[PDB]
Amino acid sequence: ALLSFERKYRVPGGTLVGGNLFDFWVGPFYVGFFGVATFFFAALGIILIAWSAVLQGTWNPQLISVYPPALEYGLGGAPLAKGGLWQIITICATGAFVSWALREVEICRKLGIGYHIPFAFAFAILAYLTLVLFRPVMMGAWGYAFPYGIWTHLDWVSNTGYTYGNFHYNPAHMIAISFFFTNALALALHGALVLSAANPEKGKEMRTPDHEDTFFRDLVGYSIGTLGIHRLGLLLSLSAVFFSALCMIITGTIWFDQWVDWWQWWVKLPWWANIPGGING
Amino acid sequence: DLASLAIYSFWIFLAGLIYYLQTENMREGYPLENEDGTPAANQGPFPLPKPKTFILPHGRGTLTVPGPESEDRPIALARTAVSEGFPHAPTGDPMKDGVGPASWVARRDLPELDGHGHNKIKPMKAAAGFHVSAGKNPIGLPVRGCDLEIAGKVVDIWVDIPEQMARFLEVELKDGSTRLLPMQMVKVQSNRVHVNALSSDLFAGIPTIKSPTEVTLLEEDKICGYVAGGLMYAAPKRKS
Amino acid sequence: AEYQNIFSQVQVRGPADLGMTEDVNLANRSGVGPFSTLLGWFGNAQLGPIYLGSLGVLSLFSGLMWFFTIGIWFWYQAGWNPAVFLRDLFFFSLEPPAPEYGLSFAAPLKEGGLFLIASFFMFVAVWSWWGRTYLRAQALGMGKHTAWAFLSAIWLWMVLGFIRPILMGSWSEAVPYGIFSHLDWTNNFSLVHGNLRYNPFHGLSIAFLYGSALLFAMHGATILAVSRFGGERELEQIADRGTAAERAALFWRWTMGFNATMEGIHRWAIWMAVLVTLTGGIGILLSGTVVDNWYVWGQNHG
Ligand code: BCL
Ligand code: BCL
Ligand code: BCL
Ligand code: BCL
Ligand SMILES: CC[C@H]1c2cc3[nH]c4c(c3C)C(=O)[C@H](C(=O)OC)c4c3nc(cc4[nH]c(cc(n2)[C@@H]1C)c(C(C)=O)c4C)[C@@H](C)[C@@H]3CCC(=O)OC/C=C(/C)CCC[C@@H](C)CCC[C@H](C)CCCC(C)C
Ligand SMILES: CC[C@H]1c2cc3[nH]c4c(c3C)C(=O)[C@H](C(=O)OC)c4c3nc(cc4[nH]c(cc(n2)[C@@H]1C)c(C(C)=O)c4C)[C@@H](C)[C@@H]3CCC(=O)OC/C=C(\C)CCC[C@H](C)CCC[C@H](C)CCCC(C)C
Ligand SMILES: COC(C)(C)C(=O)C/C=C(\C)CC/C=C(\C)CC/C=C(\C)CCCC/C(C)=C/CC[C@H](C)CC/C=C(\C)CCC=C(C)C
Ligand SMILES: CCCCCCCCCCCC[N+](C)(C)[O-]
Ligand SMILES: CCCCCCCCCCCC[N+](C)(C)[O-]
Ligand SMILES: CCCCCCCCCCCC[N+](C)(C)[O-]
Ligand SMILES: CCCCCCCCCCCC[N+](C)(C)[O-]
Ligand SMILES: [Fe+3]
Repeated sequence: ALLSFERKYRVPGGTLVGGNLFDFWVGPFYVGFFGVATFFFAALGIILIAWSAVLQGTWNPQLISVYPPALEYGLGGAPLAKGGLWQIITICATGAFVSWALREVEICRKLGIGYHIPFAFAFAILAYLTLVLFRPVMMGAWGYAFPYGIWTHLDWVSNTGYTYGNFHYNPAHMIAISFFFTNALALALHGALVLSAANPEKGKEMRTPDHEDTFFRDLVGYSIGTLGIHRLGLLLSLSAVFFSALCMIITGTIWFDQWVDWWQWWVKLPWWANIPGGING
Repeated sequence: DLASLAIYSFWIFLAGLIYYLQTENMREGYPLENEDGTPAANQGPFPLPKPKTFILPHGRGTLTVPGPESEDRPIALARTAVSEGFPHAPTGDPMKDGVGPASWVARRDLPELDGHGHNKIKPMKAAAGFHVSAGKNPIGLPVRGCDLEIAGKVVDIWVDIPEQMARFLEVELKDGSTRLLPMQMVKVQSNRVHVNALSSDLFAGIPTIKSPTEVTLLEEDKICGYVAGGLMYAAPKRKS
Repeated sequence: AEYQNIFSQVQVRGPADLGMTEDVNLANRSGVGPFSTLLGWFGNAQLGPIYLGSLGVLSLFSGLMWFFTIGIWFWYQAGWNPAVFLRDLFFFSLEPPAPEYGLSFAAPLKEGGLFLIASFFMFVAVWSWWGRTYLRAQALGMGKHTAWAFLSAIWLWMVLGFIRPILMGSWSEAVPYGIFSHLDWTNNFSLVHGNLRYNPFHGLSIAFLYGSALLFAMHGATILAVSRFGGERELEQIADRGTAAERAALFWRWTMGFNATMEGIHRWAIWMAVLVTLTGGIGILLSGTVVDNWYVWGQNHG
């Protein structure tokens, strides 16, 4: 079925691979070569997870867990039942994510729009790759990656963090959290603003962008503007994931001690390290 | 206990919220249609919301959605297959016809207004006090198309008054007439304005405006559609 | 190279805009601040004007009193030495009264009395600011969405420093005013309650926080992608749908099978964000009042 205004946009072209071969839709869904690649990688990955579930002796969804090879295998292959499945599923996951992005590129070309969506999504992919590929390779074993399970991946979060004490002390993690909280702040305000203009007090006419700018200047003395808030939302979000990836890439590699102790470089700066008083003297 | 009651309640609230949200997002484009324009059999499990009405500013009327919908323009395309789901090929010139990535919507043929009731966008020459405050001033630069040929020169900047931003470059062609180019589709360089979406012979085809000091929503859509359309349709003439 | 619209290529400036009048008492609006070329490459160059009425002055005054009260205490703990102040800035902390003082205000200044003073100022600062967000919208004839959304953030803040301490019977349960100490309090609160990873509201809260970034990345990128058709002029695209709104919708329909409208995406946005502190405040409120250990609670109820 089509949205009432959709037919004019469903023309041939924009594909990156295959010419017109996969240039078609299935209901609402655009296919393309990458829609086919995505299905392949996703189906295979799901099969391997099912298979992993039989060898684990449970079909319970919140018990299933696919673990990476143990540290002793380093960065080499591992028997299926002992981490090789995890290795293959990871190749499949990566294949699917990348394929999804490329399928986004083909939709962009057909529609004549900018490539910002796929670009932004690539930041999420990079975060994923940082945890299952870059950090593990740099550290020397696949075992440092997180396991594929609903609750077990959370155990890995706590166990990894606590290996360095209170993870709140990683300076890159602080910045990342700041972008996350700031992002939610900006999203709520943005949503609220536009809606407050489109849905004014009962019986009044729709407000205008000028009322939006005015509301914000009245309140805090500044309005970033309609274009600017969209650029900001984009930046905040991407920055949060960039700093997240960074906070983890440097943990276990350039820094492997307790994160609280890293802050001593500041306390023991020559010009104040020995002055009595305060908390650190 | 109390925590279990709270979480269970929360999941019920969430399901109602998603239901409300999805229905609010069906206010345009529905009901779904078959490729021939008739109502599709299967509309999905969510019903169309009760209509709501927006009172438009400056005596422009009302808008009630969902409402009866139509393209309100001819669509020059034809089927390429006997079954649903394949592409529809342009029957003439897609740029001219306004289809595909060259598509435009039949918006009102009135200019967008600011909060005071004046035209939101105006040529800089008619906007008292407005000047280029930073960056390279494009006014006076030659405009180059993707074929690397010069198609004209910049004679003005159309600015959004309320938002204080440059929205279009007004370019003059060989014949002395002008055309608007969206600021988002040009690259301002030190000795020229570069336009990747169109080759030099396609500039004349850019839709023209009625009044020389104002642009309607309908014209912005035609102009912006046509320019974006060149990324696909002027491709043969693009160099590298 | 193709232009992305992340930064403007050319800036344009005109007379300062004093804004819409509607029912705003103009005597209370300052004059226009300077224009910022720096800011103008990303958004608007204009600074000011600002509206500063009674509620605004009150809020700004309490706000500073709150900040200054914590600040002198930091000076005090630093032994008035500037070098020690800068050195140990993140380590200082204005802590709540000890558990023995319960919910009373008897606590000696140096042992939590000053904490309550700072909190009182913070309470007025924030609530007056909330009243301000409601009133500034009213004066312009706008809906109250901003005030309602702000109220969701206030809910978490209220639970953490007011409601939960009250229900537990002591001000010692409140968050301390310090950089490193409020982090330590955060880690400690989880340990003491059997690990928040077992609190279902905490996990929901996380899903909305992550969802908020996913959603704004999606939304932000969509709008820049269709800005070549005037996409960021959302109010007019709502009133009279253009090709920007149509290709924005179709991108997503073709990608994931469904789509939003230009107005509808803002409803998804406001709820995604607000649900973060809504669920969060519920999860914290229930901690130690009704549920002592989340791990324990989860082995039974679930
Ligand atoms: C949610 C669970 C915990 C908690 C867990 C964490 C964790 C974990 C982290 C923070 C981080 C921060 N938290 Mg905390 N935080 C809590 C509740 C609060 C409250 C509150 C009134 O309830 C406040 C004011 C803060 C304040 C802060 C900032 C110091 C810092 C960045 C916040 C931010 O970017 O917002 C975005 C908003 C804006 C951009 C607007 C204002 C921005 C500035 C920074 C406002 C700060 C207020 C003021 C007190 C700054 C002190 C200045 C000193 C002179 C340095 N937290 C609760 C108790 N918070 C991060 C950090 O860096 O700690 C050092 C961090 O990693
Ligand atoms: C990001 C930092 C840590 C991490 C820390 C946490 C913490 C801490 C928490 C989660 C939580 C969640 N995480 Mg995790 N998580 C990580 C990496 C991942 C990856 C991944 C491939 O990288 C995935 C798919 C998930 C998936 C999930 C969801 C099961 C759950 C809700 C997230 C959400 O709403 O997000 C935002 C996105 C949306 C709102 C869009 C909807 C996305 C849906 C819900 C994802 C479901 C997919 C899932 C069921 C598995 C796919 C199965 C295959 C199709 C077969 N996490 C890394 C290792 N994650 C929360 C939880 O409740 O777990 C029980 C939780 O508290
Ligand atoms: C006890 C645990 C420690 C701790 C240890 C860690 C550890 C360990 C990690 C973090 C990481 C993070 N922590 Mg920490 N953290 C703690 C306390 C906090 C607090 C808090 C208020 O106290 C906060 C706010 C945070 C905040 C954060 C974020 C900055 C960051 C997670 C987001 C992210 O990386 O996304 C990135 C997004 C993704 C990886 C998702 C990628 C999705 C992919 C590309 C697509 C999925 C497709 C899906 C399968 C399809 C489904 C299809 C259909 C829907 C089914 N932490 C405590 C102190 N923190 C994580 C991080 O930084 O990772 C880089 C990390 O690994
Ligand atoms: C070791 C610690 C525990 C833990 C302990 C806690 C505790 C304790 C809490 C959270 C909370 C949260 N945690 Mg946790 N958390 C852990 C692991 C994680 C992980 C992770 C990767 O595993 C993640 C992603 C998170 C993520 C999150 C958030 C979803 C949530 C806070 C939302 C928020 O926006 O607050 C930021 C927003 C606010 C605090 C509201 C502030 C509003 C006020 C009104 C602002 C005042 C401003 C003031 C006037 C200053 C002005 C300055 C300006 C310059 C003017 N946690 C581990 C397991 N987490 C909170 C919660 O909701 O849990 C249910 C909370 O209390
Ligand atoms: C829905 C969830 C999110 C959310 C939403 C949200 N927050 C909001 C709102 C909304 C919808 C508002 O409307 C409101 C706002 O008005 O935004 C602009 C607010 C807001 N959220 C704020 C911050 C904030 N929000 C946070 C969180 C979140 N808010 C969530 C993620 C956090 C976190 C993450 O910790 C913070 C820190 C404020 C910007 C604003 C409310 C401001 C307020 O209440 O003001 C108090 C008044 C004061 C004057 C305090 C002054 C204190 C000093 C630090 C001023 C500077 C001192 C100076 C440097 C000294 C000068 C020396 C002298 C000689 C002058
Ligand atoms: C960079 C900023 C943020 C962001 C942005 C972002 N995400 C995006 C996009 C953008 C712009 C998209 O365009 C794309 C999208 O289509 O959304 C609808 C996407 C998307 N983000 C998604 C999820 C997601 N994004 C997340 C995060 C974030 N996304 C950031 C916070 C998270 C987090 C926070 O956890 C999740 C869960 C998807 C909804 C969607 C991409 C969907 C997709 O890639 O489909 C291809 C894959 C499949 C159909 C399934 C493959 C199955 C595998 C082969 C096997 C399973 C393996 C897996 C590792 C299991 C893990 C189990 C877990 C319990 C750990
Ligand atoms: C440069 O030096 C000078 C002196 C000039 C300065 O001014 C420097 C000042 C600084 C160094 C100040 C530093 C301030 C901090 C670093 C601030 C950090 C604060 C936190 C991280 C706060 C986090 C959380 C706080 C919360 C959750 C507070 C909640 C408060 C309440 C909900 C209010 C409750 C009300 C109370 C209990 C009183 C009720 C009484 C009634 C009568 C109603
Ligand atoms: C903390 C978020 C909002 C605070 C920003 C308000 C800035 C105050 C501006 C003071 C200048 C005003 N004055 C006195 C000249 O009118
Ligand atoms: C199944 C019944 C669930 C009851 C709650 C349903 C959630 C309603 C969503 C809020 C409605 C929004 N609105 C229009 C007031 O903004
Ligand atoms: C967490 C968000 C979950 C999204 C769920 C929304 C349901 C999608 C249903 C849309 C079906 C509409 N359609 C194709 C009939 O138009
Ligand atoms: C408004 C958007 C709705 C998105 C809803 C996403 C919910 C994801 C499910 C998280 C499951 C959490 N848990 C463990 C706390 O129950
Ligand atoms: Fe928007």
